[PDB]
Amino acid sequence: GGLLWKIPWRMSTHQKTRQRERLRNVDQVIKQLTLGLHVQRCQDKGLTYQEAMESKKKYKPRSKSLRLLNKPSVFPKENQMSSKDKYWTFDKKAVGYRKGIHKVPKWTKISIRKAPKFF
Amino acid sequence: STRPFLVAPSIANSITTEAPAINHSPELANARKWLPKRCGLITRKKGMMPYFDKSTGERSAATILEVNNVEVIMHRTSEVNGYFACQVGYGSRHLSKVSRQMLGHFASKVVNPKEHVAEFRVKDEKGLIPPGTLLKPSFFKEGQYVDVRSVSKGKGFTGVMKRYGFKGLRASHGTSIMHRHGGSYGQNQDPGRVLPGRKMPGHMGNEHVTIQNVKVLKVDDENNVIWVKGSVAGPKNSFVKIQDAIKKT
Amino acid sequence: SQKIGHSGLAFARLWHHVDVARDKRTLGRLASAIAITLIGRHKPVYHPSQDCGDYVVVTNCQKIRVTGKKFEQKTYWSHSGRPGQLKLQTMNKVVADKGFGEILKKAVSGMLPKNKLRKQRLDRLKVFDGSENPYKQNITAFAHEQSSIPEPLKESIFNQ
Amino acid sequence: FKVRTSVKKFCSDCYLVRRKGRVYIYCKSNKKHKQRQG
Amino acid sequence: SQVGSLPLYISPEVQVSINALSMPRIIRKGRTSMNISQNITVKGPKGELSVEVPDFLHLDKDEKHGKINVTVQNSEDKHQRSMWGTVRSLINNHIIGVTEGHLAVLRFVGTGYRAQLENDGKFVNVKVGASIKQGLDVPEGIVVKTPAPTSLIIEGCNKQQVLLFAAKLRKFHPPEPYKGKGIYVNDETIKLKDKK
RNA sequence: AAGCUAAGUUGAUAAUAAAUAAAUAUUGAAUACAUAUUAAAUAUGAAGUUGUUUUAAUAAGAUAAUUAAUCUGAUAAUUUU
RNA sequence: AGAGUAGAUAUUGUAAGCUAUGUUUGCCACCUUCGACUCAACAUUUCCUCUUGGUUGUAAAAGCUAAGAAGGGUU
RNA sequence: AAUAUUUAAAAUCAAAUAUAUAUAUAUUUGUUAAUAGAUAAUAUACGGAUCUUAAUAAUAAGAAUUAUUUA
RNA sequence: AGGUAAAUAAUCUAAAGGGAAACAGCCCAGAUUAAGAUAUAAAGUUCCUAAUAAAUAAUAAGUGAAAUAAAUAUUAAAAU
Ligand SMILES: [Mg+2]
Ligand SMILES: [Mg+2]
Ligand SMILES: [Mg+2]
Ligand SMILES: [Mg+2]
Ligand SMILES: [Mg+2]
Ligand SMILES: [Mg+2]
Ligand SMILES: [Mg+2]
Ligand SMILES: [Mg+2]
Ligand SMILES: [Mg+2]
Ligand SMILES: [Mg+2]
Ligand SMILES: [Mg+2]
Ligand SMILES: [Mg+2]
Ligand SMILES: [Mg+2]
Ligand SMILES: [Mg+2]
Ligand SMILES: [Mg+2]
Ligand SMILES: [Mg+2]
Ligand SMILES: [Mg+2]
Ligand SMILES: [Mg+2]
Ligand SMILES: [Mg+2]
Ligand SMILES: [Mg+2]
Ligand SMILES: [Mg+2]
Ligand SMILES: [Zn+2]
Repeated sequence: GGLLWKIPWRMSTHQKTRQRERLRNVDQVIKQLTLGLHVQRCQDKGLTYQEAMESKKKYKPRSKSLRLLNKPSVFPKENQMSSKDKYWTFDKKAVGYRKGIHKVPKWTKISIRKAPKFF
Repeated sequence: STRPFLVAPSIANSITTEAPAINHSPELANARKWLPKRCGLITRKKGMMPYFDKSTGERSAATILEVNNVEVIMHRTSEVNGYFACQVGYGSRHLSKVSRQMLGHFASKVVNPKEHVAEFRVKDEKGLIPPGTLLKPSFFKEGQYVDVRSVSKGKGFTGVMKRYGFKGLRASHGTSIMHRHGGSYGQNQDPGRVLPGRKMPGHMGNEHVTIQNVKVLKVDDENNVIWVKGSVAGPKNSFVKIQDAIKKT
Repeated sequence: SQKIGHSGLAFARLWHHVDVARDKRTLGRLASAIAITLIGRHKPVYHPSQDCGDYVVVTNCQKIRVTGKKFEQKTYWSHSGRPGQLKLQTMNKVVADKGFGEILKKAVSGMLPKNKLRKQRLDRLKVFDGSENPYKQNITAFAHEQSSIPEPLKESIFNQ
Repeated sequence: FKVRTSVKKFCSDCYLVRRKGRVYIYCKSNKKHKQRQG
Repeated sequence: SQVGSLPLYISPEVQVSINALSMPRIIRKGRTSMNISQNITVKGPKGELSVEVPDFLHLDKDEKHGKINVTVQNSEDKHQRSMWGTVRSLINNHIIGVTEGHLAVLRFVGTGYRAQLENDGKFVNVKVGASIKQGLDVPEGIVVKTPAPTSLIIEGCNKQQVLLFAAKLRKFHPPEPYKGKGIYVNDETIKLKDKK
């Protein structure tokens, strides 16, 4: 290994904060998507925008992917997530079966919340 | 009446504390030093001749160091100069030769215009000789040991064989054009440079040389010479310092 | 418009005292603080192209704070160029040789920007192991501060 | 002294000491049980 | 803790005082610190001697029954608790020394193994199998005396100093195992090996 | 013969001192014992370290003289230490 | 494990286990001269010299083994 | 206090979210540290300086390391 | 193996700019020409060097501080 890819094995505090913020943003996006759908469905039934926003009973999304994203068991929120799953991917060939998320290529775009139950 | 001045509280209200003594101070260095308890005298190496011991019969080569107008010009002290030393002056010189400033200095110290001046550093204030006095060969005792400083014979631009005792290359068996050369002068690229102090041809001799623990064979105030056992660095008429041996008593 | 006027006072080299006995900062933090002053970053008239930093007189430098076991561990290096001449001195040894002021100076040097003005900036730092120093008389002072100081002390300082 | 990475006390008369940033095991009875952790 | 809690008995002739130092010094550890302020003294018949001690520690002198106690400001602080047991023990040792005096018998074992007072008590010459002469000067406070040539006695008010001196004396020739042979401080023993 | 030379001659292998390494101790808790302390105190300890000694460089400081009928240098000549 | 008159750990240490080194023989293919003489510089994983621990297997003397140690020396 | 394991949130408990709802069900989160082991050849090599705080005493410093976070 | 052989994606190839000390291929981001007020990305905010203040724990080993070295040993700490 003569070429030096000087990437540290762990993240800095600032990196971790940025990661957390990014995670929070994707959750927010999902929430917005569900909310807009609900609003649209209220409008279709025949309420005003404000009335729809007020509504006690929020409509859950019917499409599959959205419904999965909504579930925390499948796609957890940043507040829900463990410290470890925010900053460590599962890597079967690593010692500890764990690897920094920053070592994943395009980790800033690519999402990866859920690790295996005991790894 | 008083002049205008302002003073900072930070510098006024600063609690007074003396600085700790440092190794690279003069006074610490002086304390460390291995120095003789007595002054010395400047001499000239007049030549060299045999000394026969009349009891045993043993012959010893002795250098004849002449002592002429040797005089304590002034001396230095720890409080002013940082060390204790006696500025000795040897011989007599013309007006013509000596600088106006030097002549004035000699007049102030009340000595004749001098042929060679040199310091002789000592341990204590007790070792200092009163200034103006004349130092004669009887200063030293016969059989005592002395250190001897002088500038060696100049050998000119010398080779590595004469300088450093390099073996050189062979005389025969193919040897071409490099019989007295130093051979290799380094290493292929790790250093990529001839490293400092690589023994190379250069000027040799004409440097100072202390010779320690030389025995004072004979002292006589009549002929104005100190006999000293063995060799002394430099040519004839070269100036030679003489002080008690620090190593030998 | 803002720049136009008499600028002589802005570019004036002031003299800044720091009684190390009073100051509670550790060595490195103190050195870092000094470095800024030496550069002239504290003053708004500053420009990178112009050296416009103040003098810093450090005093009672024997009472400088050093954390951990750095006083007996921390090694200062040196090398001429000739191999086998790496000179490694521990902090305490360096102090014994020169002083705590030398140590501070080294820190300050390392803090400073590496260019032709660095040496000048380093020179402006004036460090002293104990209290007494020649620059006592030239530290910045004000008339409003004079009531705090007792009467004869000022006279003694002036005499000194 | 047996200078080694592993430093266990052998007999009851052995006693462990922590000096100079090194675990020593001295012993009052058997002098062979003297060990040092690196 | 268990040591420091034990109260010290005093006889009327001896006085255990305490007072602040002229210039208190601070011991600085990595994280923790320890400021030596107070200075305990144990004055008595044979002599007087002192212990420089931290600020957190302080005595509790009772008039009744001649007892005095020692306590720290925080026993749950580990360093303080460790100091407490030490200091109490030290002042007990001092008390013992000033009232009775500490003793250290050295018995020399070997053919021509013996001690001698050379400089009128001020230098214990020790001859223990060496061409060169061996020995060392007695410190201040220590008084040495030789009932026999082969049985020296060191005596002093400080338990620390006397026993250090004894150890130094021994260090010229500690007991060999093959022949019980050397310098034995107090009740010192050695398991003799089989000759073979 | 001088000179130059080693086959020759003379001298040196630079102390005392200081702090240390492994190692050896003192008193002594934390931890009723024990423990040289990876606690506070107190000691020993190396052809090593710091130094010391020697050489070269540098020039803080010091003595003196200060527009010169002979101030200080250089150019020039006769030279070799 | 096992040798070591007895006792695995004075000294020895099967086969299997965990590392370091880049001093050997390889593998890869980014990259197209052995020895002698002369002068050596550096490292320490120390052969000698200095200090020291262990050695029913240190009585002594020779050793054996281990810790510190690169100042000087090493046909 | 002593002996012997484990270093764990699966179970268990605690806390939080979502469905009927002062409760139940389902989901999510929370379970050690230091040192030694440690190691070669131009030169210390976190990029370098340097970073572990301290009452008296500051209009004032007190990780610039690791872990979980906030603005 | 900086090895070799192919599979998928990206970049380099042919991509300048910021970060990763320096850096073809990593992390951001695609230079039409300027301007430099506002949002920023990755990465940072004691000084060198543009920018910082806090909270709660732990470390005392300069451990570590942008390239994590193993079995094992010792000393603690929790829970049973
Ligand atoms: Mg020849
Ligand atoms: Mg020819
Ligand atoms: Mg000879
Ligand atoms: Mg006890
Ligand atoms: Mg004991
Ligand atoms: Mg020595
Ligand atoms: Mg067997
Ligand atoms: Mg095997
Ligand atoms: Mg023997
Ligand atoms: Mg070694
Ligand atoms: Mg030396
Ligand atoms: Mg659970
Ligand atoms: Mg290195
Ligand atoms: Mg960095
Ligand atoms: Mg390839
Ligand atoms: Mg091409
Ligand atoms: Mg690019
Ligand atoms: Mg492209
Ligand atoms: Mg474009
Ligand atoms: Mg480090
Ligand atoms: Mg690193
Ligand atoms: Zn034992």
